[PDB]
Amino acid sequence: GSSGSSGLDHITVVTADGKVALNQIGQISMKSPQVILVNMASFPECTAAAIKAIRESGMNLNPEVEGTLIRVPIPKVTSGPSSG
Repeated sequence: GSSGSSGLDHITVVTADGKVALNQIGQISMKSPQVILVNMASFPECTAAAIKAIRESGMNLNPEVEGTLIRVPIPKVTSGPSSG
């Protein structure tokens, strides 16, 4: 959870009957140089939810999930064919 780092801390996760930021149901903590960790020890039941948001965040990313620590690997520079 840092200023201008990864569009997740702002992302929202759909909960039971409510909405919240990814930096609410879990704690964002950058582990690797391109992997965002999200501890859901506070919401191990809303783990999937988070993962969803990510996927449902106009981001064709593949979020991981380990026990209660979600992993979000960062892609490489230049996304597919870009030139317009």
